Amino acid sequence: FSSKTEWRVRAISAANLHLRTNHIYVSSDDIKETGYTYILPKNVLKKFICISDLRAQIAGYLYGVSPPDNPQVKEIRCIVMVPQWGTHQTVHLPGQLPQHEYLKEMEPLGWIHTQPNESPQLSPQDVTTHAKIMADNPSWDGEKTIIITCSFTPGSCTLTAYKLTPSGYEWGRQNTDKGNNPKGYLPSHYERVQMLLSDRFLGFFMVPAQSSWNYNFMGVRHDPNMKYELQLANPKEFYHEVHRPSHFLNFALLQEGEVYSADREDLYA
Amino acid sequence: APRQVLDLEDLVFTQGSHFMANKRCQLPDGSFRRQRKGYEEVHVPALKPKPFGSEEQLLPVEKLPKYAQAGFEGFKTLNRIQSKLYRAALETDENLLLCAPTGAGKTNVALMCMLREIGKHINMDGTINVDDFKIIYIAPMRSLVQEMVGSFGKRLATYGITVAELTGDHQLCKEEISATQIIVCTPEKWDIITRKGGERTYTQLVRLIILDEIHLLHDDRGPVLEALVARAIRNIEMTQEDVRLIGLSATLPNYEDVATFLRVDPAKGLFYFDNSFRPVPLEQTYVGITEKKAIKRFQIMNEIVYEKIMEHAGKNQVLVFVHSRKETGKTARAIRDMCLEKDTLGLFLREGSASTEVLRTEAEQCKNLELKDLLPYGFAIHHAGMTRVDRTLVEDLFADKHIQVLVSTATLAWGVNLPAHTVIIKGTQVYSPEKGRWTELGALDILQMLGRAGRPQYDTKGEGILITSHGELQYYLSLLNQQLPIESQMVSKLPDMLNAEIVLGNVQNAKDAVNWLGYAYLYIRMLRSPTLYGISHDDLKGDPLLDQRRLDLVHTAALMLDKNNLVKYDKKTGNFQVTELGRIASHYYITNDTVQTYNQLLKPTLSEIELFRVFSLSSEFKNITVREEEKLELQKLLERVPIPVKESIEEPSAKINVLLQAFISQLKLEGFALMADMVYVTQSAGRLMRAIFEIVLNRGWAQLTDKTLNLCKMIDKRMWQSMCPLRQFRKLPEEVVKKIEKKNFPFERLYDLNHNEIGELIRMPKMGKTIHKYVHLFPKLELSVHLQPITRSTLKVELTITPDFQWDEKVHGSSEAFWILVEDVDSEVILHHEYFLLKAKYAQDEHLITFFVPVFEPLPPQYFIRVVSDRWLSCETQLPVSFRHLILPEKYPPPTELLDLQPLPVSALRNSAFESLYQDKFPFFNPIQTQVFNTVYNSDDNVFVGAPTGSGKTICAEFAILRMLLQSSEGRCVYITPMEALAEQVYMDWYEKFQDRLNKKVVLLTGETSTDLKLLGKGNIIISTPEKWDILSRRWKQRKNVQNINLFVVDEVHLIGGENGPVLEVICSRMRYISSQIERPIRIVALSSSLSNAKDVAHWLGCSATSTFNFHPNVRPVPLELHIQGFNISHTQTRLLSMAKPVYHAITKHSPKKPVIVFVPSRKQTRLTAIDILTTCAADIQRQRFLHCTEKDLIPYLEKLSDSTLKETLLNGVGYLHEGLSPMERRLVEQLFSSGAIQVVVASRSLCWGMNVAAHLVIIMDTQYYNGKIHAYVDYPIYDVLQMVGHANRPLQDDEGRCVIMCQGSKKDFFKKFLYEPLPVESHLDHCMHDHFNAEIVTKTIENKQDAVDYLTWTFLYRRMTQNPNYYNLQGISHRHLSDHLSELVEQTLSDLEQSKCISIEDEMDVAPLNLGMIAAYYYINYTTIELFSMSLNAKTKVRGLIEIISNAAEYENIPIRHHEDNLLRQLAQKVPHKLNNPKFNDPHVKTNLLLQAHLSRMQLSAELQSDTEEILSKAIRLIQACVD
Repeated sequence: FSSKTEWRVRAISAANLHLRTNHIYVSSDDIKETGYTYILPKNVLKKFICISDLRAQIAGYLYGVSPPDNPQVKEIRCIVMVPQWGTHQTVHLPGQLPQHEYLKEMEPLGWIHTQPNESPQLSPQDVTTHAKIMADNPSWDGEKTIIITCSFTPGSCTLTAYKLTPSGYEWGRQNTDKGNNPKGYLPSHYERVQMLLSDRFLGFFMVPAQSSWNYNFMGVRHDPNMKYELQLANPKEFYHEVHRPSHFLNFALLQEGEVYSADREDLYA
Repeated sequence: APRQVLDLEDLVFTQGSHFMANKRCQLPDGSFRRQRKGYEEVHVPALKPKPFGSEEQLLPVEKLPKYAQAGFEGFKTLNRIQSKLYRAALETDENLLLCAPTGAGKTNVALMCMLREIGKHINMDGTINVDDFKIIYIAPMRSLVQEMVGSFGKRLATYGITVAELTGDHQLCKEEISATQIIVCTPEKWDIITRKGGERTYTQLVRLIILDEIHLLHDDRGPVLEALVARAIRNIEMTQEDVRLIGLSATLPNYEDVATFLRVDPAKGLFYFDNSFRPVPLEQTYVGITEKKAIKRFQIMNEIVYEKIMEHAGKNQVLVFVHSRKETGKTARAIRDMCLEKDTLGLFLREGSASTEVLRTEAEQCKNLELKDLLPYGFAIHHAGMTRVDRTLVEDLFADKHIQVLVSTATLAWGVNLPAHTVIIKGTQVYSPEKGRWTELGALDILQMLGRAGRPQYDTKGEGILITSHGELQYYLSLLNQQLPIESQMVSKLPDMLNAEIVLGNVQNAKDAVNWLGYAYLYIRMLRSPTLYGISHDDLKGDPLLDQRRLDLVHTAALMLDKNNLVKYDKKTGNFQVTELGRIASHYYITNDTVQTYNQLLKPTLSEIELFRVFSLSSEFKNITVREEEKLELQKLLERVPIPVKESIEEPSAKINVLLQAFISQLKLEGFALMADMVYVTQSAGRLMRAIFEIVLNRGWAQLTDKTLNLCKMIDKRMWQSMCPLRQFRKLPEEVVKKIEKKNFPFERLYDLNHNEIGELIRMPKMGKTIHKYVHLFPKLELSVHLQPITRSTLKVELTITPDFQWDEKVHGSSEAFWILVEDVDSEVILHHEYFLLKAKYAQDEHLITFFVPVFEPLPPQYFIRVVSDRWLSCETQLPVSFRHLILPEKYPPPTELLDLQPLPVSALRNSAFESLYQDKFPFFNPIQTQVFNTVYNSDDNVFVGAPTGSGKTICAEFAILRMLLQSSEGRCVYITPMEALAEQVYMDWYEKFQDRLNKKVVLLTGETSTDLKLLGKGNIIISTPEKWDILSRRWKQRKNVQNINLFVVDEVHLIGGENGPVLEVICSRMRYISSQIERPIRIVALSSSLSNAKDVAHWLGCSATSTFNFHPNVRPVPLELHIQGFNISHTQTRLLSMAKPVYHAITKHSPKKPVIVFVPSRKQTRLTAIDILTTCAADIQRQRFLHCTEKDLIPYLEKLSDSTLKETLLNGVGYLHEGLSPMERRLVEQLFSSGAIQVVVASRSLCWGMNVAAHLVIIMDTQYYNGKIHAYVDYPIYDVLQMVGHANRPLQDDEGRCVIMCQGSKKDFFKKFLYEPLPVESHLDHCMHDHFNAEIVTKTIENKQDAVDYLTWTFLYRRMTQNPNYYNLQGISHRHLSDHLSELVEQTLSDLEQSKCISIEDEMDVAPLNLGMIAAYYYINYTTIELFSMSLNAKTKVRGLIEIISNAAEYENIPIRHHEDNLLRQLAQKVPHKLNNPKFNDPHVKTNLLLQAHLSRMQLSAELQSDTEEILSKAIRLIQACVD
């Protein structure tokens, strides 16, 4: 980013993200039928789209349970936002997975992220990210956890859901190179999975304890090994004042400017 | 006749206060016109003082009354005019008007008018006791207000009376200015503050208002003064309580018109003095310039300045008023460089080289301003901008005459007072950002600055020189000699004025509107000069009173307000209705075009980017435009702003936006035009942004109310949030702040660090302590929440706010304001919000707020409870409330349908003797009764009947009683009600119903065990309250009279829900246990209001579902119309006061001719509200409308009265009922009401239960009440409210019954939900538990832990626990869940009971009562009480100790604390035999100690606390005996 002009164009843009919110598409494609099927409550989806930005990827972590007596469907009941920052093609979020009390009741279902340009494939950066989570986390089950990619289409939003195949998981555990075309990448690595939106139940948010989630505007304050706690509260928007301290901390001024126009007229209170 | 719409545009006066209504002017005597090239110059000489009249002398400060003389020190004699009117000043309440020239010293006249009132309240042994009166001084200018409070303070300080400026934001300083008298303010301030109601707590304590410089009537600001005074007068006509009004004006014609306006009797009240009375005679010079081209003009005026100034260059003094900031010093240095260009001519401003102190001007050398250049020479400059102290240092220099040339601004004339030998006004034109252009300065500005001409002391006569444009030259003559009419600009503002009056409720309809306008200055002007105001004389003759013009006028205002949605007013009725938009508009003094712009523009989804634009579109800014020259700088500013404007290009929107940002971002601007503009924008911005916040918050749209309150704060504080909060403490160094901003270390992480750890971050350790202070000065709340589900739809939230910050009144001041708002799952919708205000006293005291919130069908992961300071920026705390574990209650089955039955005649029961006690009362039983009948009467089984209060369940009980009557001669029946009042109320009926007609003996239980025992068993029907029937019947095993009862009746069982409910629950349960052991069935009949969970109650009390009748509140014999009225004023006094008028209106609307009961929060409030009902009764022009008999008939009743005011209120048909009234007085009032003599009775809330007289309309006023113990208000218990509502029932006659409940904003939704639906009821036994286990263990009903659990299973708690487990903090609905829960329960109850030595627990299994518990159980005393006794009473204790030990008893904490009982009990405690060790006077134990000693000393107290004393004494002996034991 240009860090001056580049900030503002996208900033007055993102104030319209809520317009997208009511036009969304969902990939319908061939159902494995032996697979799990994930239901995403619409409210969290709306809010998640609304906090995002149209260039930097933001990501969120999925937490849910399967409804009683129906083990093959996973309701996503919660999204957790952790300290993070994006690129246009990927997202850097820390090594620690969410730990918190409200979360103990549910299982992790993977993660969801915004995708500035729509691609009909799981980006190598993603399969690599996911495998590398999975390597370090037994908590995440290969077969149960997914990557939901939410892409910004014109005036719209459109989303797909992927699972790593074991081929993919091994490649990704192995993979170093984060470029858009790493060696040995294959369409054999991922698999699409069945997902539905729902108005039947409401999902909720988990959000960083002492800060907010969006570190894009401080990259030096973000570290892979950084630790965080959580709370029950909603995410602030991308360009929200808090995510942007450096800019509100731009004041170089001498007080005596106030000497000029010392006619104080007030008369009201 | 029907009204017609007119155009208010061509009907106003543009360029107001420059108006010049007369087109002809006059010479003075020796005046001449001499025209030069390019400029006409007019000269008038000084006036000739009127020769002293025969035997007319000045008054010294001696010969005027003794008291007032104080504070006049330094002044030996009164001014001629002061001396003229002092008599009427101090000897009459007649209103005043004086017209006297500038310099006559008008203030000291008005001062006397104040010293009279200050004297009206005086005592011998104390002076000027200050809570009787307050005075309001309205002055036109701010500087003038400041300086006036400054000197008034000094002067009046001898009296010790506290006078202050009213700059207060409404809420933080009200309770501050509560203690303030003689408050000074600008008319505007008074108008907003009255529109909000900050005044309505002050008024009626106001006997005097001063209008100073009332000629401001002619200014655009005029309508405000017109609005003030009109309101004051129109109000006095309603209240009949009068006020003095003292007007002060410059000398101008239309004096008699202003007189009419102020209701000044021209005879004794009018005072006029012409321009000859100016203390320093004024020679007037006026030079108008004919030059059209401005380029040549800006030379000509320079040169006129030079010649005029060189004229006085000898021994004399000149003062130049320029209207520019910078040009104060641009005008100087022109004179200087000219004097240098003069070949050193004009110089030597002294008597010599060294003479006249040139070393004075040289030795003062180094100064803050540009003075260093000018000071070595003869002249200098003055203004507010460049310096603070050096202004005072220049004023000192001018007074002592070391500078004979001073160029300055109007704020110098309006500020601290110094004159000049001759003053010169350069140009008269100023820049008006409000008007968007340049315009000639106001009347008061010149009048003030030219009234500075000449000294009172060092001068002979003053001169003044006004350099203006020739075209305005006529105008400025019509002023400074009295030619100018004072006219009203009121028409321009008429739509805005009307709104605010509807908003205050002072105008309901068109008629009240014309009545109001009939009090305006514009009215008398339209009367006496119709020709000017747009009325031809012929149609004036056609309508002499202007009824049809005042009807046409205001009709257009009504239409404008309707079209912008400020008011809903239909032409047919002529009535107005206020909308919240209207209120917001009035409260912020924002125009009605701006507000509709906001209505259409504002949507939930608005970004900051857009919020600013909407702000920029405010109609208040309509004339602001963007100039070519400044579009160069605006672009730079546009790229240096944080919030993108880029939606807009260069147009007014952009200019205003970038300006607001510039101000917040704190940016200095090169152009002067832009500076003034920016100032305008930002000053109006506070009110504007705030009205936005209020609107958008009332809508409930969370995100935008955040963005808008934050904007408000950013405007107030002049910074963005991205800057360190420490900046709001201005006490802090800038470099330190910038330093902590340098390193990014999130602010809330400063609390973890100590004084040293702080300084280590910025490597400035010397600061380490001071920083720390501020970090802990910054307001911080921590908050906890206790949440329990009520119904599947609603949860209850108890928020506990604990102050985490150190209070300093030099920072936080008297009060700190916080919004608490609970937001939904996405932080999208605001489900609920309250305004919470923590006062000074109560920092560190945790406050408890209780409120309900709804839940919805996709049950969400959590809500959020947000709390944010109003004024404080970056100060917020959020609290996730997680539902992850929430278990919602089982949805409630539909109420049993009301069957359609042939209404049962009394002829049903074949018993004639029974028929007799009904037939002559009502012909038919109601559908409820007739549906219950066969089950309750012809059949023997337990029934439950819920129906909402007013359904007639009492005779449903009487059915069962009659059945038992047939069953056996001696048949025994016990009847229970939770309210003792209700019990006596039942007894009075049933004693005649049964004992009188049916010969069957009827009794009513009492305190004493013995007498009570004897009572039952002689009686067939035993009426009692749960506590009386607990103590007796705990021992039931031994008392055969308990066991042998045939029937058992529980009335109002839903009351289980409330406190003193557990005892009810426990006695019904016990009753069942007895029927278990007695082997005979004991029929139980329970009666409740509509109950959602009635099933549980029935299952508990053993009713088959077939005999269970639970009815919906919509089933009532007489239908009810319920209305709820929300009031947004949180401060309870103001709220309670502002619902006064609505009460009257609620009567006139809902029940004009029918009986009306009004319930009130306070014992005393009943009087006051009866009064107010009568005083606003006069308003209607309708007097004594509520009295239905002649005064001759009421005399026999009034002979029995003590209370004198009650006589009055009764005389007009009202009357009241409360604690203090003698039972005869009460009986009388009740009689008068029911008989139909008086149509309205105001009653204390306490009397809702025990009142035997019903009504048609019931109005509940303000559902909160005051509790001294936590020092806060607390809501009416819901069942109470339902009872008050049920008090509107009149089945005999009315086809309907009506209720209006006026309550706070917060409490609105709660009533909307729970008054209509059937009610849920939960058990409280889990909390109040020990006492009963103890007592029961004593009877050996619980022999061991097992028996304890078993006992638990007989309760209603047992029933409910699995129904709504989250309420009882039971975490699962399972079997072992409930089992483990009850287990843990008896476990800890028995443990706590064993710790207290009331029982002994053997083997861990068995239990036995011990000494303590035995005592407790015997005397029916709380167990903690006698434990306290156990650790308190020692070997050496005596009556001194026994008093306090017996006082701390638990049964004495039921004793409450009333409004300001902290001083009362202190005054009593002073004079009692035994003093106390640092007693807190809000504590009921202390109060009972003091009341007890008072009783021992036979001191007669007020009946208020005497009642209390009696109640203490009632239960005293038992406690005493327990101590003996």
